[PDB]
Amino acid sequence: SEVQLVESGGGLVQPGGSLRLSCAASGFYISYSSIHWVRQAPGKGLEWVASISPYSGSTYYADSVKGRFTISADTSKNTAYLQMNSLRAEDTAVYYCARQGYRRRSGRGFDYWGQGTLVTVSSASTKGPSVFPLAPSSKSTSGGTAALGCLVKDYFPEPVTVSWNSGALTSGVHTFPAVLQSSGLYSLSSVVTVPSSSLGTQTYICNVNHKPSNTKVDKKVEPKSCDK
Amino acid sequence: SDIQMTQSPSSLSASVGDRVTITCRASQSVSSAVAWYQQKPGKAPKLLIYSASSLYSGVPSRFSGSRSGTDFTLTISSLQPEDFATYYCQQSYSFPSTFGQGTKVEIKRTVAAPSVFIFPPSDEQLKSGTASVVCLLNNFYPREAKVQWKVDNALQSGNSQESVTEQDSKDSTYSLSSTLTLSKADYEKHKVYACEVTHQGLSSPVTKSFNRGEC
RNA sequence: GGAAACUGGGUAUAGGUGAAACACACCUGUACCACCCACGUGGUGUAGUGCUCCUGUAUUGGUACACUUGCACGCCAGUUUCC
Repeated sequence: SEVQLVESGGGLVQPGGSLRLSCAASGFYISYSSIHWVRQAPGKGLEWVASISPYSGSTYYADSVKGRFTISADTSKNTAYLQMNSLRAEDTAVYYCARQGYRRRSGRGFDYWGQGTLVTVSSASTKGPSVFPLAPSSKSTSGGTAALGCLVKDYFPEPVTVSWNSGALTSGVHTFPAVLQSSGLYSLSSVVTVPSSSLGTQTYICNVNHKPSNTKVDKKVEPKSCDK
Repeated sequence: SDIQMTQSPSSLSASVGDRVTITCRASQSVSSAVAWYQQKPGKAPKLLIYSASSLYSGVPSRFSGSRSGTDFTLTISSLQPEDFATYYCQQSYSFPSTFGQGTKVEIKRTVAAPSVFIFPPSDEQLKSGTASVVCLLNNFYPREAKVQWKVDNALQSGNSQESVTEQDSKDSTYSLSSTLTLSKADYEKHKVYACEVTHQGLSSPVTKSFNRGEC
């Protein structure tokens, strides 16, 4: 689209920390509309956070962030901001930026939304995943129904991206939602179902990229040793 | 006070071509300051209805919105496959704003018993002092399933997490990875590691299992 | 600056409109209150001029000098145009 909102500056913050978010607009001027921040914690629903009303500068805050956040705007740079202070892990969410429409056309609805940027409040150190093979069973099946994958353990922050044979393999692949384990690191695994007849030749490689820490790993995933 | 938006059902299982209705009741009067959003995984929301019942431009006409007093109903006159998603509701009658908690909408199909798979830990991992034992439940439907870890026929508890895939785009099924985490020290102390699964497509629970250090 | 249009007692408040939830601007209602009269279903910038009309002071019908009503300019303040 021509009209765009582009958040940036969300990232990793340890508790009690201080991030500032930028929402930068294109194709419209923010000074003639009202700008909103709306957050969404993982697997959770949406949460209005704060907004700013045009021509007045009037700010408004949801009760759960009163005192800690500040919303501000800059016409010179066509950008809204969200200063965050006194952060805590409850605040871990994707922070979307949105705009109210024009009253005559879209009421008070929010017609244009940024991509959302991710804040992770956590004392964890940026860390690369470790990748281990989920090998196919020695029993598997005499007919071609076999299951394999990779375990992607102990990384921080989110997200990772996993592919099979560098995108070659897509059918039958499930990559499950990561799980925040009690050490504060993330872990998920990825699987795929392939014919058992293919195991003795076809070489399967999971492709793991954890961007936050400059980490790509590939693991070949073989049948168990002595499984002939 | 803060106005509350109370949105039933919080999920819903229907087929292509059904009429559906999400409801969203208000703790106070919001006149007509209601809006409905559609969100799909990994993606921002999209506006569907603004003020009472007015249909934001480009949104198809199977989407309508209505109003009785403080009770508002989004309605879809027959679902198309591109319509299964979560739907929210917003009041902007006064600040702070308030979003409903969503109504995930999902595709009704017939029951799919899971295909059960168990994975030991990599010996590479055991070099790090930890074991992870993974259990795969593959392409099952409906979503509810039971995964119990018995270790030398001792039932485990609170040493295992899990996660579920979104409903599959092709065959509309679910899948699940249960992860038993042990210390290497405790892992090595036992032999028969098992995964026992209960589901509606299972006339009796399915156990997949192995022995630590067979081939 | 030049000219072009309107507008005009107070406080509230409902609605509209301005790219507009509040604020600010404008517009339209409502309620109430403060003041003028010749007292109304009235009026409302103005210690200004002119015509007017009411009420006096009276004097030399005439005349001053006030009071009042309306009208028309002007002046003041605000707004909107357009250079």
